[PDB]
Parts: sequence; C-alpha cells; structure tokens
Amino acid sequence: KAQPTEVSSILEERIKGVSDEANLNETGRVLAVGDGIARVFGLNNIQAEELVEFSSGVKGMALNLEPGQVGIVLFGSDRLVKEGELVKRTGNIVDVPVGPGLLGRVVDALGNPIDGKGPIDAAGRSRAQVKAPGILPRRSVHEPVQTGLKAVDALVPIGRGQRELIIGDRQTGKTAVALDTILNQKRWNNGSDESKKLYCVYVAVGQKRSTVAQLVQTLEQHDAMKYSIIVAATASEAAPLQYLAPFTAASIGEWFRDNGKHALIVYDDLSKQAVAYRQLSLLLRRPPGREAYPGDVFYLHSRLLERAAKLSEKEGSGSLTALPVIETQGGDVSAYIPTNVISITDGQIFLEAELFYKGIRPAINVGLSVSRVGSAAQVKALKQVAGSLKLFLAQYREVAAFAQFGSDLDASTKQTLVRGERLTQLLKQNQYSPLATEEQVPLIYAGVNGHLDGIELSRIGEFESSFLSYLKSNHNELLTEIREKGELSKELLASLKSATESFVAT
Amino acid sequence: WVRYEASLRQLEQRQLAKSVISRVQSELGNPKFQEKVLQQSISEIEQLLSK
Amino acid sequence: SVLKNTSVIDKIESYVKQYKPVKIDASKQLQVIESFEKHAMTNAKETESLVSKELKD
Repeated sequence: KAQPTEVSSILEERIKGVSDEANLNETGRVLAVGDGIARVFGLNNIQAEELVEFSSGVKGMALNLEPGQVGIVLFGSDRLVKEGELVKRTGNIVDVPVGPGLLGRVVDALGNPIDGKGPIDAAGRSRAQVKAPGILPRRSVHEPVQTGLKAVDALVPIGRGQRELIIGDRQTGKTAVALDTILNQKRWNNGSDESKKLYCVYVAVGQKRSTVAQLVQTLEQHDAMKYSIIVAATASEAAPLQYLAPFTAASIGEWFRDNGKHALIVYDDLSKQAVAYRQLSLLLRRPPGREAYPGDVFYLHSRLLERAAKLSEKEGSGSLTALPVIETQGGDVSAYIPTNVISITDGQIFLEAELFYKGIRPAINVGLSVSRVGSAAQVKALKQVAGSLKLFLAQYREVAAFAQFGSDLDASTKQTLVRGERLTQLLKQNQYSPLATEEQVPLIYAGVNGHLDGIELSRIGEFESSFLSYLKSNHNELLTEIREKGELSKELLASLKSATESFVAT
Repeated sequence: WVRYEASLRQLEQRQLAKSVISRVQSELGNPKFQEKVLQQSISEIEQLLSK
Repeated sequence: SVLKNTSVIDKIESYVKQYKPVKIDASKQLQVIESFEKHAMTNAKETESLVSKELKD
C-alpha cells in the first residue's frame, strides 16, 4: 500500500519533529512496574490524571501523585515494559478521540481503533472525567423514547436521561437485552429525525473478544453499526484499559449529547469495570474498602452514571439517556455494587435465574423491575390512552404475585390469573425483533376487552403474530396512525376494536 | 472477492513489516550509525539552542 | 470499486444483467381456469335457484 508508505512518512515526520522538540530532560524514569501499575520517579511537574507516554510503547494514566514517586498505571501489557525505561509526560489529561465520525468503529481504551478501519475523524478530544451538568443546566424527562422490545417497556418506560439499570447471572444475555434495545435505533434513527434520533453508543467492558465479534456481526447484519459506537475493552486487554473504558464512553456521550441532539448510551457489563477498579486500587497501593472492593466504587459508578442527564433547552434540550448494566453472582440483588448502583441509577430491570430458564426468553422480572419515571416520559401511546393499561400492568403483576399456592376463593382472581398469564406469555418481545410503538396497548386492551384472552395461552405465540400482521396489511391506516399520530384515541380505539374483531374472526 | 482483497491488503502490510525488520537490521549492520551520530549531535544541539 | 482488482466485477455484473430473465412466469391457467369456472358457476347457480325455490315453497 503506497498509502501505508505515505502514512509512515507522515508519522515519522511527526516523530522527527517530536524528537527535535523533545523538551524532555528531567522527565521521569519508571522506577518499577507491575500488575499494569508502574511506579515512576521524576516527572516532577506532571499535572494530575494526565496520560504518560512510556518507552515500551504502552501508555497509561497517572492516578496517585504521591510524594515523589508519581504512580502511573500501565494501560497495556507489561512484557514489553521494564524498570528504568524513560517516562514521557504527554502533558494532557487523558482525553478520548471523540466525534460523530467514530460511527460504526470499535475503539480501544482512549479511543484507539481496533477493528482495522484506520483513522476516524474527531469533533473534539475531551478528558475522560468531565463534570456533569448541575441543576440549572439540567431538566426533566419531557421527551420519551422507545426501548424497542416491549420488554416490560411500556410498563416501565425509558425516557430522556432515564438512568436505568439491570442485573443478571453469568451468560444471562442481559447483554442481549442491551443489543435489542440498541436495535430500536433503526426504526427512528435510521430515518432522518433528530428528535427521534437516539444515537446509541454501547460499551464493551471486559468481555471475551469472541463475544465482541459476535456483537459486531449482530450489529452489522441487522444494520446496527450505522448507529452504534461500541468502545471495546478485551478480557485479554489490561486492567487500566477496562477501568478507563467507561470513562471513554462517558466522553463519547458528552461529545454527542452536548452537541444538542438527543443521544443514548448503554454501558456494558459494569461489574467488570468494578473489578478493574478493584485491580487498580488494591494493586497500586490504595487500601481496600467495603466488600473487599475499592472504597470509591460508588464514586466511580456515579461519575459514570451521573454524567448522563437530560439538559434543558438552555443547553439544547438534548440528553444522554443511559442504561448501565451491572452483573451479580446468583442474580444477587443484595450486593455492595448492585445495591449501591441501584441507588445511583433511576431504573431497574431485574433478570432472574429461574425465569432465565423457566418461562421467557426475556425473563425480565416485571414486578421486580421498576423505573423512577413511569408517568413523565412514557410512550404516549402506552400512557395517554393506555395509562389504565399501565395501572393494569401493575395490578396484574401484583395479581400474579399471589398466584403460588392460594386456593380459588372466587372466579375474579382466577380470571385475572389466566388473562395476565396469557399476557405474560405474550409480552416477551423476541430477541433482535424490535417492533413496538404500533400495538403496545393492544395486549392488555384485548385481555380486558376479551379478544386474546379467549385464545389458548400456548397458541398466542402465533396468534399475536397473526394479529400484528392483520393490523399491518388490513388495519394499515389505523396501525400506521398509532405509530405516527402519537395516541390511540377513542375513535382509534374503536377502529382497533374493529380490527380486533377481524383478527378474532379470520 | 472483496474479502480476498481485504486479506491480501493485510498481507501487504504484514510483508512490509517483515521486510522492515531486515531494513532495520541493515541500519545497524551498515555503519550508517556513524553517519547518524553527527546528525543526532546536530539535532540535539539545535534542540538545546531552541530555548 | 471497493474491489480494485476484482477482475470479475465486470463479469459478475455481465452475468447479472444477462440473467435479467432467469425464467418466465407460468400463467398456464387458460382453459383449466375456464373449466373450473364453468363447473363452479353451474353448480352454484343450481344451488342458488334451488334455495330460492325452497324459500318460495
């Protein structure tokens, strides 16, 4: 590649200029290194939390500016590094190559591209730890959005800046819940609507690189990589990389949302990020805290999540809605990281172990799941008309709560049980099948109006598909309006009732 | 065909790097490091005289 | 263009354009349709006339 030769010439010209203006005579020499942390002397005037460029090639952050020995973790493998190699002060706080161009590119810790697509343009390289907007530059969740999979989403919405959280066991596919959530950035984002745009940016904090390939392929095939920047941090990658990755995602979220367009984020498994912070603290010198994990686990978690918000029109009414994903062991809701985060995030969707093998590909514990904004910022289809359907969702969840071993006191309880159980067998939006703001209310409305409830529970698995297709090719005007008019009016309710009669008939 | 092209492009950079190893070995083997020492001295002198 | 030395994108597009009609449709129903229509229509007309006569009776 002659272009590779030109790139080599340009880079070596930059290197020759750097060497000519080295301005590095008293810069530090790495005294010792280990566990991705390097104890380095010198560097007498290094600004705190500024990347340090190391001779072995791998760089790293400088965390603890201790008296004399300034501690810089190594953001790369140690087999290259060695004691005494020169440490070059980058002179800048850790900043991430950020901007709209990164679209479809998988970037390393600070933003080094890793797919092999070459450079990606930048609209700003800001520090990895930005101060979040306060009170006045913040605002309410006045603009709703769609989670894509019905996924108990009309039940508990995910609105502008709704800092929702999740949980699950190993291989719980909560990652897949995230992926489906992202895929909904194709029914609005793939159009041309900024107001409908929610430019998602997933993360990859500590996952097997094979899983990374699976994510990339699933993004391309369903045509998601057009709208999702997936920052990557391999399990084979070094601990400082994984630790800094969530900060990089924060930077990308700032670069997007701060511009004034409504954007979204979904941090990957953040439990690995916590384990990385544990490595960074307990390995460098910092005494451990509660749950044997580093003391500032909450501090790091907040500084990640608290970056997300929904600013006001003063700041452009944009937002960076976030869906941080935490992992437990044994689906443990009661844990230091899990409970502490559930205090930080404004929404929770609990994924169990039984249901993960018991009855639902989604297996989202509807009763356990909750979001701190159900009314404000919910699908206007799911509330403005189906607000009674949301209260019915809560009521039927409470109903199924008591459905374990109680007798048959009456027929009312039994009818509620059968209808709600058909509804639950219905509501699981199949994997990678995001199709929502068209007949969301329909399930509960038909159950209370007795359209689907009269069908067999098992048969609903195809009856729903038939009803949807009938609404599509037969109730096309009414279904398209429910998509677009923004509400299911009493007249549209009557037309949908007619379409429901048609679906019941054929 | 496109995938074959992408793989051959990567093979090109890999072969370029492999020949760059021999190129670097030439730099030490040939005493152009003698011809490089004066250049290093001049560059460092200019750098120190910069400020 | 993404394939700089494909040397077959010309050939592939040539086959594609030359394979515009892989085959034809088959609307061979031209007398079977007529016979089915005749049988069905005569039978249904007999049924309808019988039903009307039963109504009158």
